[PDB]
Amino acid sequence: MWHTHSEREKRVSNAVEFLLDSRVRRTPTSSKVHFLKSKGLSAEEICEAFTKVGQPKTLNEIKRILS
Ligand SMILES: O=C(O)c1cccc2ccsc12
Repeated sequence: MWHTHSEREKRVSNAVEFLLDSRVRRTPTSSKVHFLKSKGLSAEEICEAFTKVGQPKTLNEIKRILS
């Protein structure tokens, strides 16, 4: 029993709040991407979150930060 979809959108929703934090917004992209990876988001979920806050990032640029 996985509940794959619910845990995915919980991670993204928490990520959106994080990325909207007024202090977090003024930190570099690499710092935010590493933070979200440490909370269990995949690169694809990190990409979804950046689009949802209106600062879209490419999948490759996220993967390149994390590789
Ligand atoms: O899913 C990730 O977080 C991820 C991160 C970095 C590289 C690659 C390549 C395939 S997935 C992935």
